[PDB]
Amino acid sequence: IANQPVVIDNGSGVIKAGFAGDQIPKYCFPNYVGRPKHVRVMAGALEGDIFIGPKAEEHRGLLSIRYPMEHGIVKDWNDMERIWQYVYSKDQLQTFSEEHPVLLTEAPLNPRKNRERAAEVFFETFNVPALFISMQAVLSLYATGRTTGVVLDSGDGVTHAVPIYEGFAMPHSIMRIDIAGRDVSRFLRLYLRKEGYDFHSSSEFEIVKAIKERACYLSINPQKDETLETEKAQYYLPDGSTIEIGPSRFRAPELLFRPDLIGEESEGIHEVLVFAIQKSDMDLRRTLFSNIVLSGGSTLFKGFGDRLLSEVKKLAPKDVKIRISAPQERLYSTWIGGSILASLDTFKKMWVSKKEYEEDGARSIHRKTF
Amino acid sequence: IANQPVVIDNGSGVIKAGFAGDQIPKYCFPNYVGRPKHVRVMAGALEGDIFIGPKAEEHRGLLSIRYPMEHGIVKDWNDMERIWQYVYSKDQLQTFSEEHPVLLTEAPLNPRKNRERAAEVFFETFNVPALFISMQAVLSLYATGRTTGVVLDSGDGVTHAVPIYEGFAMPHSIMRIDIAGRDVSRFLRLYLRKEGYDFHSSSEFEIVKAIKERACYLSINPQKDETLETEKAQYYLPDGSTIEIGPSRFRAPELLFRPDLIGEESEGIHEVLVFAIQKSDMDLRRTLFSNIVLSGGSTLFKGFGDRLLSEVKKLAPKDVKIRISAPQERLYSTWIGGSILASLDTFKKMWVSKKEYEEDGARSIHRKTF
Amino acid sequence: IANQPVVIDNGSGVIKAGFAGDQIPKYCFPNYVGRPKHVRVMAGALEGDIFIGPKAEEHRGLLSIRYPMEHGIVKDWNDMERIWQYVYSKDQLQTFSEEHPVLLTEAPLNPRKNRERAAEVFFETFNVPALFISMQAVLSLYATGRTTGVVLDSGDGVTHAVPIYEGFAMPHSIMRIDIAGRDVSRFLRLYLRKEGYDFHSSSEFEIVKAIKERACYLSINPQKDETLETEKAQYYLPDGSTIEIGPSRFRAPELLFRPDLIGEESEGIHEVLVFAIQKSDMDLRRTLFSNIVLSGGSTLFKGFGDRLLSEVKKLAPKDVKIRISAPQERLYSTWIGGSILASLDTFKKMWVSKKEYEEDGARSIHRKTF
Amino acid sequence: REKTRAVQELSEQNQRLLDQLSRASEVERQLSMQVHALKEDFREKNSST
Amino acid sequence: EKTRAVQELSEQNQRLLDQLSRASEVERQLSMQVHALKEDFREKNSSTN
Amino acid sequence: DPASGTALQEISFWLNLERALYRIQEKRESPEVLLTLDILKHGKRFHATVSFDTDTGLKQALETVN
Amino acid sequence: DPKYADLPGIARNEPDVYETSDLP
Ligand SMILES: Nc1ncnc2c1ncn2[C@@H]1O[C@H](COP(=O)(O)OP(=O)(O)O)[C@@H](O)[C@H]1O
Ligand SMILES: Nc1ncnc2c1ncn2[C@@H]1O[C@H](COP(=O)(O)OP(=O)(O)O)[C@@H](O)[C@H]1O
Ligand SMILES: Nc1ncnc2c1ncn2[C@@H]1O[C@H](COP(=O)(O)OP(=O)(O)O)[C@@H](O)[C@H]1O
Repeated sequence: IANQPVVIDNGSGVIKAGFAGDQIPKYCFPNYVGRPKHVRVMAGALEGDIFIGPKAEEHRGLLSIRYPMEHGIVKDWNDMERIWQYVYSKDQLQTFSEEHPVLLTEAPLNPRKNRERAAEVFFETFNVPALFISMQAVLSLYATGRTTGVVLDSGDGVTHAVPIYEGFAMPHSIMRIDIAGRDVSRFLRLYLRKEGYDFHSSSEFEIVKAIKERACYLSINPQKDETLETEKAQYYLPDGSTIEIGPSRFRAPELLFRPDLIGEESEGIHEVLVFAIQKSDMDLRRTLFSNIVLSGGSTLFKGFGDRLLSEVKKLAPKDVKIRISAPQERLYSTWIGGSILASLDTFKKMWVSKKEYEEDGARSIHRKTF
Repeated sequence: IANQPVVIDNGSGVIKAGFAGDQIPKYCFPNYVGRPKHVRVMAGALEGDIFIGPKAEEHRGLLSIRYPMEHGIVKDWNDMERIWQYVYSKDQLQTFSEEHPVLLTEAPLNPRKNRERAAEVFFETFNVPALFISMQAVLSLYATGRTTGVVLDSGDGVTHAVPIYEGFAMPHSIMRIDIAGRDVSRFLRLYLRKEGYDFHSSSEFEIVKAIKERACYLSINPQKDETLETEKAQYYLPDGSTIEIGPSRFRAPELLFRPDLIGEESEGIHEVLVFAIQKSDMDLRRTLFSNIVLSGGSTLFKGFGDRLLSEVKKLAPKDVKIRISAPQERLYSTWIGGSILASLDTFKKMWVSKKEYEEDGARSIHRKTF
Repeated sequence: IANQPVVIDNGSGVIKAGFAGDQIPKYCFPNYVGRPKHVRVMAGALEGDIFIGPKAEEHRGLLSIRYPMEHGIVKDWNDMERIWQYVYSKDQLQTFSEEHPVLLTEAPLNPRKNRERAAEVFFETFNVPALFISMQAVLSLYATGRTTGVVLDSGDGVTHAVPIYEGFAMPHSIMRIDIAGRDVSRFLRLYLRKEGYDFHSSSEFEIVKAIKERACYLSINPQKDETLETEKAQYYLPDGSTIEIGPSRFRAPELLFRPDLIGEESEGIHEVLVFAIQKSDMDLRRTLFSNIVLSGGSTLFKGFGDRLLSEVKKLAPKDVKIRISAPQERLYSTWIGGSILASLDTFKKMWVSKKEYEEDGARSIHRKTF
Repeated sequence: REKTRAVQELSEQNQRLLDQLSRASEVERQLSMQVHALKEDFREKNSST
Repeated sequence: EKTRAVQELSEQNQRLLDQLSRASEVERQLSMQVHALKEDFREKNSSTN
Repeated sequence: DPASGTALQEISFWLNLERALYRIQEKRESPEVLLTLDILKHGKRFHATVSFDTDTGLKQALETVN
Repeated sequence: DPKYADLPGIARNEPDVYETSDLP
């Protein structure tokens, strides 16, 4: 039957969820499963083995965090099943899995097997009435109130650029590169090892994520700023320690614009955006340059878009008006857009029937993938 | 049932139509059917699967263009039907296909099947009360005042020469080659490929047309600019790129004067006209050399009049006065002539009624072909 | 005085070489430039900073491979200077460029700047006494010993057809699309990314090429075989792992007959051959449909010509004998024919001497294009 | 006129037989899909056992 | 023209009757084959029961 | 379904759909009704605007009716 | 606005439109 549908954004690091017709995701919690790595002696301790949810951040000094989704592709399927059940848990949604149409998102160009296996989970473990899997870009266009644009996002693990012109998506112009937030944080962790801090545990890694979200900032000209010393921010650990970052506060998010630093022949995020535009036709290049829509949490770096303008302006043709729109709700654009598309009747004319899935299987979702 | 007949200039490059009596054609949209290439994902996108005219000129990059008519001969009847339906649609005329007589032009020497099927469409799909098929030569004489002359038109697909003297057409002197604007654009495309700029998509083919109309001229001599290897004038593309051309903005339009460049033995446009005059009667040469009318969009190149004069002057006998009347309405001359002819009352006797076609068929059209 | 000329056969992916009068191209190496990615630390490492030849293949994991000739057009002249010097180096020919004539090969319909810059390279850097740029179809006809034929070759980056009847080439019936082996390799990389295998490294593209050249076949009925979920054959690696290719080993070579998979509207290889024959004369079609000669590397797939026969039968007129003659020397046919062409006597007068280039310049090579 | 009469009869009755045989084919196509699901059920029966 | 209409009407209707009989009878074959598979699945399931 | 009733009821409701959707379009075309959607678009509450532009079957309704 | 406060991470005090200048 069709009750109020549920939108779930499988952000490779932060999963965002809520019902359709809403206006904000009230269920935002990081994506992992934390199991304890210590010994239990005192009866009356914490509860349960796995610790998905806010309890993880509340007791991170005990857990051994494991990420289920690496680069948008799920590795530990059992963890994603536990996380999805936690989304339907009594602390997050309280509904039953056999009650709502599910609007699952997905990073573009993910392997076929990922969609297939997600279908198996949602129609065998959960017995959902309906399911639809879509691109993350289209949703951001819904949440940004537009129809034409190039959604250049940066989730926690996959950055990509999808150029959509007047609601028509151009698949051959999609550029995907697997270097996002986790790689920025991982590279920053390596820099702190060279600064003498040796963060190597799992909880230490999420402390690095907190640093990346708070102390880093992007460059404008990394040589102008490389020849001069900087602020050297003093971040305080929860323990009470004191860490200094130095020039790595701007060298850490340089990995996005240049994967040569991490030792990887790939393209910058600017090259992804510019190529994604240029892989398309010629009559549309000017309009796509005039409508660049960001989303994704790894575009929230301070001083990011200004460097993006200097970069694309350095690459795009002469005097073309490059116009980047970056809203405040970039972190939830895919969720808000999922709510917008799921709050329609075309959505009823757009999902995949449970019966039809049982009759067909993988071929059903690969036909209705767009 | 009749009120203001609908004149239609069924030209293979651009279709010009309006009512009778109108001094200017109100709707001149290009003759192609635009279908999308990229899948629609986002709801609320563009509607329909067929884009014609103004819509298929703004969203050109999203489309794939299929010309229905090529060399004055219809290939896909479906497409021509859709274009004619577009003509009677709300955005173009808001009329019904049963309340107005229809004057639809045609190039000379077309096969009988075009006349047959054209009337079948206008008498079966459209229940047109009156249909009259004409020549695309007489109409230019009407819209230019003259009654004696050599109509040398060069549409986008077929050029020909019709010598008309005092209202009498001499059909055996009609010369017709199928080399016009399309071939010039296509050959310009091959010159850009030799200059390193490829174009293969159908949507980018109109950019080649745009180059032709905005940058191609005709040198008065074929060798005074050939070995000179002139400057490379730049020309901007719709995105903001840059194309320098040089030896192609004059080498591409010489295809009309010598089609040996395309690898086809035929006669040049000058030989078309001169042979059409020389095939006529001995007494009628001076009046035809002093009454040359130009029509068609390909007769708008820079230096076209000077080249045409010098070529005819080389081929005509000595001291014969050669006048080439070149009006400013070379694109709409045939249409204006149609608006004149349909505004007369002799046209009532010249058309074919519906019952005439029902009782006779194709025979009635071949009877009133002239 | 003159010596034995050098046949520097180009290629978009493989550059062949060898002296004239030979029968086997004794010095074949891929047309790519490899420079180190990592940092040299030890004393006694590899030296050179640019590695071309078998040494580059020996250290693929250490070099950032990049091709300088894309779709037959030279994109990096400095890298081509290095490659041509490597041809004359002490590892492949051990001779001097000042003592030998050069027979360079180019694809048809190439930009004039390639010929002009090739002239400046072989006449200003290399002080070659005589250069003669030839086509690639004629050479394969020389290699097979025939006089007539439709040479349908498919290099790494350019597939083209040049119908030649009785030693006479038709420069207007030459089709040429930039969709070949390298692009099929890139498309196969895309399908392996859709199957769950990353190959983003440029040095890993060679592994993708090995997959294409070793476990790919052309299915006769495309979608009929697409519906049948095949055995998913396992292929090794230059690592020791195992990849299950699956369905992406038959639809990956379907790009050659369906350029719609890459999103680019163009013709298929079968349409190139059929249109190259139909664009020729009327009395020259049975002999051209008979003598169909293949060449190029990409025409080595399993069942290539069998599907070619099926498609040609779908496009050629009824009851016409077709002989797709594919010799076993399809890879080196152009070089064998270059040896035969340079080993003749008229070749002495076919080239452009150094004095001729000093007198005229680019004009001399433009005059002797065929 | 009689030619058109008898042939409209022939064509329409033959397309009526097309309707019958098409119904039978569609019914067994659904039956094929149904035993695909049933085979999957029995596969789960064998698996559980 | 009327006799050619006789041709095409008979040809199209009867050919599609033949093609429908081909698909339908092939699925009847598939139904008997699949029923044998039904018997095998019930045998394996009942044996494990 | 026009399998039941009379043809008059059918003609009348098709005409009623014409004049009904016609007046509905007059309602929507008013600048205040559009102004409300403009305010919502300014407040970025895209749920209402997008649902009003795509979920209202008015487009296909006016098409098929005309 | 409260709706863009109640959430954990939001670009507070940042220009929303990035665009090149005029003088084409
Ligand atoms: N204020 C911030 N500054 C820099 N990076 C941030 C900030 N907030 C979030 N991020 C990055 O965004 C990531 C959140 O990933 P996210 O974009 O939510 O994935 P998804 O969008 O697919 O859910 C975090 O891991 C963090 O690295
Ligand atoms: N200003 C111009 N200069 C040169 N060529 C033009 C110009 N404008 C249009 N053309 C060419 O002439 C064609 C105009 O079509 P037209 O001559 O009307 O063909 P038709 O007579 O069949 O309608 C265009 O397709 C274009 O090829
Ligand atoms: N045995 C093979 N099977 C299939 N494809 C091959 C084989 N050998 C080479 N190729 C393809 O052919 C290309 C080389 O073709 P080649 O004739 O050298 O092109 P060119 O002469 O233009 O460089 C390689 O890139 C490869 O993709």
